[PDB]
Amino acid sequence: PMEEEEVETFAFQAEIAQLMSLIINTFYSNKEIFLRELISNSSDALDKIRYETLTDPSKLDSGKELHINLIPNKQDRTLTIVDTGIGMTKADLINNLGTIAKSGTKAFMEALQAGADISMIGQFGVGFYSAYLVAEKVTVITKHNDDEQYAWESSAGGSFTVRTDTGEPMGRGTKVILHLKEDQTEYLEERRIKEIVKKHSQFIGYPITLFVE
Ligand SMILES: CC(C)(C)c1cc(C(=O)N2Cc3ccccc3C2)ccc1O
Repeated sequence: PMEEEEVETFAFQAEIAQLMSLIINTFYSNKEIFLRELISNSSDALDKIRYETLTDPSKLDSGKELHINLIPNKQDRTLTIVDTGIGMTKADLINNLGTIAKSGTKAFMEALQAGADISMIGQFGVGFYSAYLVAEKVTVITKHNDDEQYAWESSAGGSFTVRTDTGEPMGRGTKVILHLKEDQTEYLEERRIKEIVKKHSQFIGYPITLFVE
């Protein structure tokens, strides 16, 4: 059929879109931490579910294994971070990713502009947007038990969409695909992903597997 997919277009919150341009349009040392961030949130995702999982273990009927996967892909020049923790509803996706104001955005913008490390990004409540330190597009496919599947996407530009996704079905958990920039192909090497995850994220208590090609 003429499949009728739903796509809702949105506007990043005024000061969130400032920030995104302050990341994409400014050289930063220590850019290798977009990963530690996107992995810390999966950890938090996987934590919530596990906590939910010890009163209702029907919450693992679509799911079961709490883990993380990194999937470097040299065909697409994409790096993908998949978990199978709690995931996000539409409100969750809309609110957490762009539409409503975050409390730390301003606090942080002043930090970087007076010489703070970009590693404080996680500290200031706005870790995700460090995806764009390295990523030119960024797609966050998610699924939650109460709700259905959804594909977030944004190339900045003040925009992000939230399409009700039909695509690879993924039980439960988020999937952050990154279309890396043409000088950010080092984060697609098997050696370098092992190197950063080692140095920056051995405090994660969920099996991190590398899908090496
Ligand atoms: C793209 C962001 C938001 C950054 C992200 C989110 C998740 C995820 O599934 N959640 C939902 C949830 C619920 C309670 C506590 C924490 C979280 C995070 C996973 C990965 C991921 O990158």
